[PDB]
Amino acid sequence: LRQFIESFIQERLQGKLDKLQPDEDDKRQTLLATHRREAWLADAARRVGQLQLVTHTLKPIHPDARGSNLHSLPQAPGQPGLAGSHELGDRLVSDVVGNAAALDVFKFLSLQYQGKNLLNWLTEDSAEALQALSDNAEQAREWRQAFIGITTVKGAPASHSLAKQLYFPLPGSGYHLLAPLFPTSLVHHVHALLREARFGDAAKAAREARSRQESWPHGFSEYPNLAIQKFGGTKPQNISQLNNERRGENWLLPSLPPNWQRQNVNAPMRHSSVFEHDFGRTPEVSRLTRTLQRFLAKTVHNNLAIRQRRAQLVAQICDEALQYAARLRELEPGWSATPGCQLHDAEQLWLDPLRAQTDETFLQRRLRGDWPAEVGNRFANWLNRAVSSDSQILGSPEAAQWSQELSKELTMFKEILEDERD
Amino acid sequence: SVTDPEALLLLPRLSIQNANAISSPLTWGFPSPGAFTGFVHALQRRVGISLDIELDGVGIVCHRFEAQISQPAGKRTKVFNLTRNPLNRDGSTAAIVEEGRAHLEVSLLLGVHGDGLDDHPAQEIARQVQEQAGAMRLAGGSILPWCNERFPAPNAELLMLGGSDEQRRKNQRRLTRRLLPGFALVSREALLQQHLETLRTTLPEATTLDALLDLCRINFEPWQVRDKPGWLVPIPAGYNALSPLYLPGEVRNARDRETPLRFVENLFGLGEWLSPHRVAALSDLLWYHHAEPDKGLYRWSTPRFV
Amino acid sequence: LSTASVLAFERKLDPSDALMSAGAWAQRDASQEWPAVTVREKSVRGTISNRLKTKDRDPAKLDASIQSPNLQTVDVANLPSDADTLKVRFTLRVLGGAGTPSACNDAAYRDKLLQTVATYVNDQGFAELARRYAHNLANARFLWRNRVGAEAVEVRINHIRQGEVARAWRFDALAIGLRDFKADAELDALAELIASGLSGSGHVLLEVVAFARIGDGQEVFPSQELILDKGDKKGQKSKTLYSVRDAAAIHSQKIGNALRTIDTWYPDEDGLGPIAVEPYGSVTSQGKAYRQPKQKLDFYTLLDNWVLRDEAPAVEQQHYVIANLIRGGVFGEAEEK
Amino acid sequence: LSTASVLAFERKLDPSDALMSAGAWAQRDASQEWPAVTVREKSVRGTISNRLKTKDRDPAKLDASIQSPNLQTVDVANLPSDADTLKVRFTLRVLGGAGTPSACNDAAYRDKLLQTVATYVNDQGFAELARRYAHNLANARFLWRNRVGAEAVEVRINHIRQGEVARAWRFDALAIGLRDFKADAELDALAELIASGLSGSGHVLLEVVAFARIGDGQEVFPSQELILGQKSKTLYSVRDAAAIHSQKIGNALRTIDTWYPDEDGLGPIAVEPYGSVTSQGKAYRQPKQKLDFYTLLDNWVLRDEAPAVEQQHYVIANLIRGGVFGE
Amino acid sequence: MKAAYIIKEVQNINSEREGTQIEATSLSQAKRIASKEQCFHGTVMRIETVNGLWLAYKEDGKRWVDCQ
Amino acid sequence: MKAAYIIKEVQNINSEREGTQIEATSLSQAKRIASKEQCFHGTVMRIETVNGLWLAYKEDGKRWVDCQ
Repeated sequence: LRQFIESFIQERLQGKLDKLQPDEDDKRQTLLATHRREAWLADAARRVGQLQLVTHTLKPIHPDARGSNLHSLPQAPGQPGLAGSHELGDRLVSDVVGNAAALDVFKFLSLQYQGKNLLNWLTEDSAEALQALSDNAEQAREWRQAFIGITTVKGAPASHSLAKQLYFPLPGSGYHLLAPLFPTSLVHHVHALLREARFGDAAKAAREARSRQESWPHGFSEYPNLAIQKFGGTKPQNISQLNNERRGENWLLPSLPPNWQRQNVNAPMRHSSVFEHDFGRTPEVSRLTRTLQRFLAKTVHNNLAIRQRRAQLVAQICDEALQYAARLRELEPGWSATPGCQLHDAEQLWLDPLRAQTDETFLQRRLRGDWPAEVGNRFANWLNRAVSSDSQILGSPEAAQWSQELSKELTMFKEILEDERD
Repeated sequence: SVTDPEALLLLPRLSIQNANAISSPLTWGFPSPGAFTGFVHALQRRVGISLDIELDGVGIVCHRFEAQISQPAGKRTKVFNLTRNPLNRDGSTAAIVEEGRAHLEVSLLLGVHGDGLDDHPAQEIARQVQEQAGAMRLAGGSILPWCNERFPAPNAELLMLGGSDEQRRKNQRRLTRRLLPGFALVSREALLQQHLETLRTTLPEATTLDALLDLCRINFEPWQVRDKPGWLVPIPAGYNALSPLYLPGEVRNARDRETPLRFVENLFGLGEWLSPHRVAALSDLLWYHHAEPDKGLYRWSTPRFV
Repeated sequence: LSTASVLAFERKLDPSDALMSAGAWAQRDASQEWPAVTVREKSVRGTISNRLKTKDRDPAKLDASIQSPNLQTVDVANLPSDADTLKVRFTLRVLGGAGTPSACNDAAYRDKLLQTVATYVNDQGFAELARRYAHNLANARFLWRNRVGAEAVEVRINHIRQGEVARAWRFDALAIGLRDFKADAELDALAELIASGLSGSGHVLLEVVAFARIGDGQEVFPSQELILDKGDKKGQKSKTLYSVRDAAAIHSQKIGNALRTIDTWYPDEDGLGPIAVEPYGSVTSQGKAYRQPKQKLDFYTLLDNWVLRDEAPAVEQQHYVIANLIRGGVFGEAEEK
Repeated sequence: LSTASVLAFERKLDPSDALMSAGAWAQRDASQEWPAVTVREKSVRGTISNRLKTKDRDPAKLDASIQSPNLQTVDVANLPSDADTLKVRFTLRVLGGAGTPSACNDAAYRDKLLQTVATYVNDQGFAELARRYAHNLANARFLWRNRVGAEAVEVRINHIRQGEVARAWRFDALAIGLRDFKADAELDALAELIASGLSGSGHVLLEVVAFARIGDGQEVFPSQELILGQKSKTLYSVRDAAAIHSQKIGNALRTIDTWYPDEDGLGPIAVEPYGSVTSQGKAYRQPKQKLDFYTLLDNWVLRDEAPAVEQQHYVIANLIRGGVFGE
Repeated sequence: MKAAYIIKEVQNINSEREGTQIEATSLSQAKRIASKEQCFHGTVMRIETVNGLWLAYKEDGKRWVDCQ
Repeated sequence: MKAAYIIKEVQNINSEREGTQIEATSLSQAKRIASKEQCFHGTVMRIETVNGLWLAYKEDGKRWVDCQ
């Protein structure tokens, strides 16, 4: 290449040099065309050995940590469902660690080693070793002292007292002390959550086409509940290359329970209940029942993957009904059930604790709790009256399949409602 | 099904304040399972030798969760609430090294193996485990012992090798009454592998494909949303070596000069929160950690969960 | 025979978050059903009246600045209009096993560390530290601004074995001050309980309730939350209060800071009072740090004079070093860099 | 010797929110069970009333803008159709320890500031300031627009021992002027109770109740919120009662400043640094002259140049309201 | 070209106050002339567009925190 | 694909009237062919699904107010 050090002279004295006053005659007026032009790295040979090219580093754990930053890429596990940094190798971006003088010398050192252009020939112009300059070795003895020290950084594998060390028990034996590092390259690769997914152009095009109900074969993705982990302080350059497009921050994926953002104190039954009888209160009114199981239900032609989710999506409702029962089981230390209820009855086995008191209704309710079709069939019909526009299932052998899983949730629901009253 | 427990032990309702909520460089939320598998091993080296028993498995049941987060004005993401640290000796403010915190209400199904079951009563073991576990910290967070208006929740114990087949659905459906307001976190390693050869359209790795199960991603109208296999989350699933193993003195900043060291990375996987009524046997719900120290794999999972 | 590169201690005297309730005084023996104090928002308009610079002295440039007020939304927590009493309860656990590190490199340093901790303990108890930790519970210093200008403060401390109340205490928190640590009779039993909890192995659980009679509808002061990313829309509040499930609350680290203010042993402060125990002993309100490395008063210097070269300090400095072990802390000296 | 870069004073005279209720006059001695005033909505069609900016002088746009107007929803608070009296009730807490900062950054500046404030208190007490605060409790200036055009305003102040009433006071707020400070044998007692509260002798909690005959169904004016048929006006309400912000009640208490470097033909203003009123849009204590708060504080504390005896009351009154001072 | 900005001087970051319109070429020119034209000490400068979008802010002797 | 909509022309927003079924590809196509097929002046157009869920409406020379 030839234009690589030649594109530096037109950007300096054209825009920034607007007036040169005689009050200053020290560095930019006399020395810039003398020593600062080509042989300028003589006095700048103290930031060039300062850097290090890493993949896993230590300073995001704590900025005052002075152990080892390592480059060594991992091996593959060999076990199925495990995701790490081992699946990179040509898509990885190698982090640089040093001072605040790592913008120019890094781009200068990067291009010559990574990015060579040898693909075409295996025989022709591959056996060449005499296409060098071929100069003498005695003429340049004294002042060429920088050939060997340009690469060799120090070793000395160390950790730090603020570096997050941990013990891991071996099988039938002692321990290994594990010191995890922060993966810069993997967090950088996952910071391509931005352009292809969140607010790049092809994603927001399909977000526009979602509102207009259009159709092209790019569906988009939506990432809820991400968190921001900001590294550095006000200075995300004393840590890493956190300055180009990852502005000293880290996007975190959620790992939350369903108990996440649960409502504080549940509403007790039989005070103003007109809609909420066996549904519970759930936020998936427009989510689980409206759009989920109601598309490609009228033109079902295969029965391999269709009725499995129709079998388990109602098992989810049968589970979350018991979840609602368990939430209203605790957390409610009082009952005043005399007003407000005119269609909600026979629930003393379902939403009532023992209370150390005979809450009987002229029956043997307090020590015996059988025939629980006052709940089981009573929401097994609630599930059927969640939809009434389905018409052509009648007179078909597939309507028997709908009564299979409701013969199943009328199998597994009885004895888990008798065993609480004893 | 390595080392089947002869006895399950239910630490009933542990209330935890200020647990670590970051849990990995990529995830956040409920803390790592390795915290729980280290907590059961810290129980094991305080009461496990004095009672000649073996605490080895652990079942994670989260009843209540709350994080110190806040949503900023005009963003759909979250940021973490912080603490004001002390100053320096210069008199200036120190750096803000941010940390996530969470409150936490958990239940722990432990699993007991040894010969100390047959010497002590089942009520001796449970007190010595429970009142020990109120002296310790779970995920960097304080385990808060009971005081309230109600009654303290007691530490039970089953003997799940004992009893007939009627007792094998009388006992394992009695504890599930005490685990039901919350959800259990299990390891789903077969889903993330069978979703990897499911992608025949592209030829990806597991990294971009675990990122394609966390999504409520929206498919174009041939709109609709791609199907839900359950409540799936990303979990840290162990560690993997990025260094050879070092002799136990040749780093002078280790935690101790008697144990070997490796520099490791994380290792991400898939898990599912599920109600414990889907669980056939509650011993299948337990978390173990196996290591391959000839490789660099130090990981944890729930085995025997089909 | 040298300082270990890793040395860390774990937090003994571990409190919880302090929830806030509200009811009436003299119904406070039956205060288990009082509703929580909730955090709500309000609006506030004010003029920018701060110190001007030197350069602009002009009536026109000042009067045009107060043509435009600024507005902001803040959080506020008040008692209800019929409640005059604030109830603040938290649970303390006193762990014990104090001088044992949770991390140490050198076996020699741990061996001549726990021996020096034992010859502190065997020569004199934790009773001097225990009276000063219990005194900060008996006066309600954990009520920070909720204490000032209160008419009556009443503290109730219950030792709890499993679910029972072994011994209960009862104090007038205003009757004992905040400056001078005095000796009492009902308070030394609590001091002996805290000392026997620190010395043994196994936790001692306390519940501490404070009742502050403040007035109907007055403002209470929960802890304020630190958010480093402020929302760039104009939507966001300017002041967020901490709340544990729709109940206004004080952080656990602020309660614990209030319990640690026992440090009266640095040769200064003829009228300041106790400060908190910290290495390089520093106060965030005062801004400065009172224990400096230029003088023989720092934990990093007192500790290794007392352990490595067995140059014991004064006894009042040994109390500081042991109190600084009870709070915890991560320490270095960094044998490799 | 120099001013500390961190100073912070707390406010003394803590007021609460003031909750508004309604009933009938001559049912005032049984006004504990009065119904609260509720904030409700109504629709508003408006008209083009503002100045036009001289490019909208044309009839072709003014007719089109008056043809299709804008419709708004406002929050309004009225009395009920049979209730004529507005009851307003808040509690006041008078703390004391007035000169001590809560955050400071010097030990010599703090010691000399406490020396200076102790010199002030030991020369004359808090009696002159407390007279002017008791006067703003006696007249019902904390009723802001709820006081103008009122047929009668009566203020009752109870002093609270434990939950019991030690002393009760009773004032006609319209006879006691809004633009003077006179003396009365029953207002001297309230002034010296507030003086014994600010100097630190006793614990002082007050219960202030004001009644105002506004008229049947007339509009009362709660404090107003900032907006986060789009709604044009939002009123402050604590649970469902209409209420007044605590800082607007607190503002109407420290309107005691009658010492200006400008003309005294405008009444008292509120104690502020650079003594300012937004409703008149100008600051009456300019730092061109030497009578704002910061210059007087720096001259009285640092270089021991005391101001006049009347300006010392102003400087101490700025220390009572608190604030973030210091360079 | 000369672009229009709104310079605001508020108490803290999340405060609303009517600002003054400037004429500046770059955002760095706006930060320079918002370094001056500040009357008070413990205040926050904020630079906005004409329609209310935030660009940068500075809080009492710190860096200009840019608003992405 | 061609989706089915219900175009309604009502007096005001909260009026019920039996509408006419169209065949349209997108919702913007339905808004274009509901801009026409309107007979009267002071009326409100409304676009619905086949089961009665509202999608958008337009009230006598204004924007289409979308129904989230």
